[PDB]
Amino acid sequence: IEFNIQESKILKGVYIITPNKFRDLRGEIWTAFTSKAVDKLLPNGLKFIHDKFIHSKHNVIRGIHGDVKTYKLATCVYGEIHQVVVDCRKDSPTYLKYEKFIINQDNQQIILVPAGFGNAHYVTSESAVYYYKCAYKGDYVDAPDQFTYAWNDERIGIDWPTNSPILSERDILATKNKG
Amino acid sequence: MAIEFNIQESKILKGVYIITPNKFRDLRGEIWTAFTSKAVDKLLPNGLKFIHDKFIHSKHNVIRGIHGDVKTYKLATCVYGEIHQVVVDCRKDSPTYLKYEKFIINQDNQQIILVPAGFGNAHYVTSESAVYYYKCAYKAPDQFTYAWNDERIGIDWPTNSPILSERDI
Repeated sequence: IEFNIQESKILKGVYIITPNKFRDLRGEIWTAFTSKAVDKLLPNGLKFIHDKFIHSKHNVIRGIHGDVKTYKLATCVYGEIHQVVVDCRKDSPTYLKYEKFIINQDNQQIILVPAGFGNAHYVTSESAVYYYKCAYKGDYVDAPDQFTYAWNDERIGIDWPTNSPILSERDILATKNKG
Repeated sequence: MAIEFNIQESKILKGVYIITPNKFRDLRGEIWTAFTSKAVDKLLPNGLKFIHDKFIHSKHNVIRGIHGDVKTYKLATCVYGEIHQVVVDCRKDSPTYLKYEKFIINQDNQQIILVPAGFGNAHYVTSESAVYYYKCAYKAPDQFTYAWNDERIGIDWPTNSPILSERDI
């Protein structure tokens, strides 16, 4: 069990973690997280405590969501996504800058998204399974200072692979009408 | 979104838990929480916690298992596709030694199985492919490995001809 752990080339506090994978013609086995290797990247005394899955169809966007206290660890365990992190810390020299990562079975990057960042992803495959872990102090009251930004917010200007994503459930009616 | 778990102890194998999350589904897909430390680490003994997350992506007709040891607790489910998941009591002193329980796990039956120390773990892929997710807790090869079709256990698998090695595929 090995991880390559690198800090982002552009957004301070973001980490890019790559596991070793064991592959043969039957499939592949890999470790996405150990406490020993990855909880150490959090603020003192904090640990990841939740594991969540989002399965979405082709062309769906999720995000942009964040707050000032939740750390996330995100990857794609089936299919392909474009994963986006946005620095939403007002004092930061990279405020409203973003980084995008194309994540799939041959590019198994796992992104540590710090508190104060927005999180989003877009599905390029037929469907994708998004996996993310969460860490935060305070288990009883929902986060203050939560924010949601539009996928195509003009201040951020994210380069997504389409101009016509599915956002709302109402948007999917136009798509894939069976003949 | 509410995060809830139905947590049922097995009536067949003492120590096994069958955990079902709430799930939110719509035309775009599904969202659900597989684990929280607060709700699920509490099921382990003496403050032990899950500390590792692993994924196994396997093609149709592949079988994995039967593997276990006397120290490791596991929490297992299928997050893409469909599996038959099997747990076997491999504690020699147990009144249910070599008994098993099987679960068909898919998006409509999102059971999550807590496999205690001393149990064997196995699964079989019925779909085109499947992504298996499991967490591990503990304070080398697996201490024990049994054949998928071990006659003492007698598991009713949905095929007589699974893929067992790379040669077979």
